[PDB]
Amino acid sequence: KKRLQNKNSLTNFAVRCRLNPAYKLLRSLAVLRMRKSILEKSKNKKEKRVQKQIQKKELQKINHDYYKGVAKAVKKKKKREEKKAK
Amino acid sequence: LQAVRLYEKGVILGYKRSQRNQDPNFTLISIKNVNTKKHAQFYVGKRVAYVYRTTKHHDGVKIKCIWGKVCRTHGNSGVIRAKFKTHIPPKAFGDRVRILMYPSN
Amino acid sequence: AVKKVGKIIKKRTKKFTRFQSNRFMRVKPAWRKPRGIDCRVRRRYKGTNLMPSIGYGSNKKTKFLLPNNKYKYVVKNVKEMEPLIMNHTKYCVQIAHNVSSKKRKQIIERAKQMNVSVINAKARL
Amino acid sequence: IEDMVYQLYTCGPVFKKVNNFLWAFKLKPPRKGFKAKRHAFNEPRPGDWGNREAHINELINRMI
Amino acid sequence: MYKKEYVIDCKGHLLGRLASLIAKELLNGQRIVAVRCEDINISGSLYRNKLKYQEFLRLRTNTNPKKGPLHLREPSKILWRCVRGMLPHKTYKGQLALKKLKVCVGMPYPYDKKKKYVLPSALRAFRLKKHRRYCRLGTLSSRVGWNYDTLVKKNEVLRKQVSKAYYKKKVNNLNEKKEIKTEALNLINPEQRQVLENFGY
Amino acid sequence: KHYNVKGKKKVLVPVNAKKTINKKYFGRKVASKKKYVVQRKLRKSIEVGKVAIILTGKHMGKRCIITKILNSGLLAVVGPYEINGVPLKRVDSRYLVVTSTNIFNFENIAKLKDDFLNYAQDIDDDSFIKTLEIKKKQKKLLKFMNNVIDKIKEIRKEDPKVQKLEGIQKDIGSLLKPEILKNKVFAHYLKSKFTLRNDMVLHKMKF
RNA sequence: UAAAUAGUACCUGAAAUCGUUAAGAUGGAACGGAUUAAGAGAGAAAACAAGUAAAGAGGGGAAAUUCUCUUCUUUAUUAAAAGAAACAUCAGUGAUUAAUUUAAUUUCAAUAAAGCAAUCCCCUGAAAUUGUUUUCACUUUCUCCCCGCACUAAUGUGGGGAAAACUGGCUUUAUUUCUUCAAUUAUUUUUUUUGCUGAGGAAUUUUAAAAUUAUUUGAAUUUUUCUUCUUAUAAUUUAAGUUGUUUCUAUACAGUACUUUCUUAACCCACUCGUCUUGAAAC
RNA sequence: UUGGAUAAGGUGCCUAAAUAUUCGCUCAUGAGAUCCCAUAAAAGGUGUUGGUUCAUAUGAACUAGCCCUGAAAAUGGAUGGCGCUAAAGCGGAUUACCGAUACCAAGCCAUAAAAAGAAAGAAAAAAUUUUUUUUUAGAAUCUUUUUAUGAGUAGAAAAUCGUGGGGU
RNA sequence: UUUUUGUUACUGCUAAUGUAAAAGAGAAAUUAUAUAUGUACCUGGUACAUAAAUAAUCCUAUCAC
Ligand SMILES: [Mg+2]
Ligand SMILES: [Mg+2]
Ligand SMILES: [Mg+2]
Ligand SMILES: [Mg+2]
Ligand SMILES: [Mg+2]
Ligand SMILES: [Mg+2]
Ligand SMILES: [Mg+2]
Ligand SMILES: [Mg+2]
Ligand SMILES: [Mg+2]
Ligand SMILES: [Mg+2]
Ligand SMILES: [Mg+2]
Ligand SMILES: [Mg+2]
Ligand SMILES: [Mg+2]
Ligand SMILES: [Mg+2]
Ligand SMILES: [Mg+2]
Ligand SMILES: [Mg+2]
Ligand SMILES: [Mg+2]
Ligand SMILES: [Mg+2]
Ligand SMILES: [Mg+2]
Ligand SMILES: [Mg+2]
Ligand SMILES: [Mg+2]
Ligand SMILES: [Mg+2]
Ligand SMILES: [Mg+2]
Repeated sequence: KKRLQNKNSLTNFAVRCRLNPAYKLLRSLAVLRMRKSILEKSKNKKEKRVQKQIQKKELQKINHDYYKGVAKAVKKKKKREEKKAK
Repeated sequence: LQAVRLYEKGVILGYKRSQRNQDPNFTLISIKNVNTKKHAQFYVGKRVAYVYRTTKHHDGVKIKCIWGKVCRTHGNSGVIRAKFKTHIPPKAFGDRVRILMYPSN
Repeated sequence: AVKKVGKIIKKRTKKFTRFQSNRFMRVKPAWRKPRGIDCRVRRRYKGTNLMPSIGYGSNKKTKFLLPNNKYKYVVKNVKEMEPLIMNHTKYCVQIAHNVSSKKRKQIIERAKQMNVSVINAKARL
Repeated sequence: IEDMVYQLYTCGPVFKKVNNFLWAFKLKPPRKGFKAKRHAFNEPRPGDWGNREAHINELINRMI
Repeated sequence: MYKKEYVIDCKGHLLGRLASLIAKELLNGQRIVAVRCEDINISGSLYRNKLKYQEFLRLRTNTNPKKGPLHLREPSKILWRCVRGMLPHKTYKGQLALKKLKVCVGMPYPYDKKKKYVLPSALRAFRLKKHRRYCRLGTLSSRVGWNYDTLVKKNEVLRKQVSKAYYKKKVNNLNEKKEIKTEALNLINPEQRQVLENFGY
Repeated sequence: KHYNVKGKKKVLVPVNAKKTINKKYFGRKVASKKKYVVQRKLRKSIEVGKVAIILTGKHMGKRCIITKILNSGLLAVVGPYEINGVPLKRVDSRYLVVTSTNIFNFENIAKLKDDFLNYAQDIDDDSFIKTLEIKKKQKKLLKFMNNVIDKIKEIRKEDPKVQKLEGIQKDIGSLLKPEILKNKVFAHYLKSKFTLRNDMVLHKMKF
């Protein structure tokens, strides 16, 4: 066959759907879930905080303990070496 | 008093070049009040006119023009590269050009 | 320098002159390939004469057309221009140099009847 | 085409054939240049030639 | 660089930085007039610059010194030759540019009544730390045989007196005009007065 | 008509196909094989009563009032001839710079918007193209150098389309002049022309 | 004499070299390659107009007598095509400025109220192989007192000693357009202004399919003016490599416009060829 | 050939692009300015900047960065030149930019390879269902279409251009 | 040495043009840089006032007849 212009397979919708027969569904789902969010502004960004209070306070103690232990071990090595110097 | 201006002034510098090579397809232009790269991008689609004089008459008149376009900037100081329909003669490198405002946005 | 009128494109218009032909008058301008060590034209130094190459070739679809956009056929007498009655929109005629005025008049007035154009229908008049 | 994406992003059973099926990619130079090809990525200087683990994505988005 | 002619007084500038900023203006196409060339500064001790000039003076064409390097010791010609060494003066365009510069010692008539500008990126006050050493071009040129340092100062004194009288008259005129202005604001339609008030005129 | 791809909603209008080309190995055909085309979609500052400046033609620098979107991209203006000296005229929006000032914000004029719109329905895109017979009549005059100009000006005066357009021009001018002249500074604004002074830089100006 | 610029140094009559006239250039060589400009000479074979009507001169073919075909005029009627420029549309390839769904990673910050400790606090430091446990240091204030009584760089200051919790730190709410909601990564969706390019022309793969729009035949789910699944017909292109509208050339026949060849400038660049030689611009 | 974006190196002028930003050091009456590369040592300094030890915030010793002494040749001369000290110098860091006949996208020439073909029929436009234009192809080392590639002395091969004479 | 119109038979000729840069090509204190300038008094010193992102400013331009 005679060669023709090569079409951009990512920005040309017809060829994109020709090559990927499942792209239309995924794009539609993403667009729906994108509009739902903006229609619930002044009503979102509130629940996020009330559940952050639910779980981040549980994760906070574990994280704090981990980093506290790391810093303490780093200090212990320092004192042990300084005393060894004398 | 008369004969309104309606354009911004400019001087035609040399060609697009390196040290020792020439490349006369593009020409470098300086604009009067423009001295940053961000401000030069403002003019990135306008039409350029180079008007000069001759000694004989050619079609009843003694003036002719060469038309061009503003294509891009030239880096950090508000200079531009311009593309004309024909290459500008090098006996013009300090002359005047008119940076028009026709294709308005 | 590229020259283009309609669909015809010429990739260069200047001739390839022979090296050293501007300095010695026993050297003619017709192109000859430089051979021999230490030339500076054979070795492609910048700033000297260029060499021809197959890259300047013309499009196959427009390789022999005149600005008339027709091919040229050269005729010597009336009987030779009769094959042009079937292909008159793609060819144009030119009369040879050594035919007499009387013969030329007849060739011209037949070309006019056949609706074919004559490139040099002004000579010897 | 998504099948080849699947077989490339995970070394699926059909990887030799899928990979051998494709012409080698031909890429532009990167948009903001290199640092120094002479030197290595892990040298304390600007350099390139090492193994850069996940920083390859940044480079190949610029020279796509 | 969009003007018929620029006038620069060089009192207080460093020689190299000034000479570099003039050459590009000349190449782009711009007339420049430079005055008071005897007040240019350099960035070494005066002795260190006298030694450099002595090195410049002893190189000459052995077989015939009429040719060869020509040693010009007026302050204006020194700047002229320093600018010449930053232009491609051996082509045609670069010779055209070199002819669009004029230099003077002092400040003769046509330019004593014109507006003078300065180049801040070449001023000694902004470019040289205060514990470094520096010299004046007039003193150096006198040390190598110029012989006109005193007359220039003698003329500058008179020029300054005349300028002072002119400035007094100018200040009087400006005050007299300010009063006439402040009176006439009361005699205009009120809305023109608000529109001038809003935009600070 | 319109097609909706990725939520864009481009508008379709009919188009004709004119140019013909050679076939490969028998007789010719027409080149274009489309039937519709996308409309122009002008920029979001062209209103029905704003003042604007002409940049190119004989009336360059003058100010005018934009009147109608002429169904073919380019648009009709009038800088009322009784006030300014500019007739009904067709211009391309690319050769105009349009300010932020609207005629119908002055409450002294806002009560004329409907009647202004009623006259503008008759302004037609065809009535600006001159007929072939007028062209031939004007070009016959080239076969003194002062009678010809008057003859050319006179022949244009009996084109019926010109007369139809003169009627609308006069109607709009007579309708709109009395309320414009009540605002003195604004009438003087419309009577002057724009120009560039030094110390205004064109990439910091808003207008 | 047909011819003497065929006159006996006699057919034609090249180059090197020199004369005449005209036009140009010209600060210690000249000529060149690339690219344009200004002058000058020449040019119509694509660089507009078929045909129509009238009259004048001709040349042929058929059925000395009627049809029919063509060339050249001269008048006055009339299309149509082509090349450029501007604007718009689409596709391919770039630049440029504003955003964005979900999640991960020790993040913060502000407004109402009530409290906690006082060299004390979230931290950090000095002491008596990891997790505890103790000891003493860590806050400055435009407040007070003593001494030097103006001593300072300071519209304050040097030494000594106290008070308070305004400031700083920590708890419990109930709050986020007073204010904050960052940064990097993973995974997704858009957006302002603009540069360059348009190969081809499908008597049966420019089909099929895909997308779109408007009626439908049924099911889901994400519950919806871009929600999915070609489970029925019509059209369209985003599929199946550029199309359109105005103007000019111009109501021309070679003009100062367009094509072309010479001449002379500018800007960048350019050592003398052939030969032997590892190596040549070579003293 | 037309666009785009780079490498090696550069961004005070010559010379296209930063008199860019952000930290330290240096003053030279012979400063210094980066592969090949176009020279410098032992030994010294109470110049200035950091650091390590021993001695009631003062002494001593030591160490290593820039600078200085050691440091003399023949025509007048060379960080490439001018010049440069709130660097245009030396050691770092952060960004932007400029720059190949190399890299990417598209057109065209040629070379190599490939997919095919030896059982043929109507398309527009201009004219008020009548005429007018243009085309209506089929050569085998041939005709359509697709992809990759292109340096060259000594040397080898193919196709092509021209001259005196002979047969058709 | 006011101005109007132009430089679109035969010998070299005897009417005759250029431009490295017009589009508001606008702008006269001096002085210092770990400070300046102006005024009154006394032989530079007292006293007062003013500038201090000072071209990031000021001045000019359309209202025909
Ligand atoms: Mg060179
Ligand atoms: Mg040729
Ligand atoms: Mg060799
Ligand atoms: Mg780099
Ligand atoms: Mg190597
Ligand atoms: Mg040169
Ligand atoms: Mg028309
Ligand atoms: Mg004979
Ligand atoms: Mg001489
Ligand atoms: Mg209390
Ligand atoms: Mg031998
Ligand atoms: Mg050899
Ligand atoms: Mg030898
Ligand atoms: Mg040799
Ligand atoms: Mg030698
Ligand atoms: Mg290129
Ligand atoms: Mg460097
Ligand atoms: Mg530069
Ligand atoms: Mg000591
Ligand atoms: Mg440098
Ligand atoms: Mg760079
Ligand atoms: Mg080869
Ligand atoms: Mg022979």
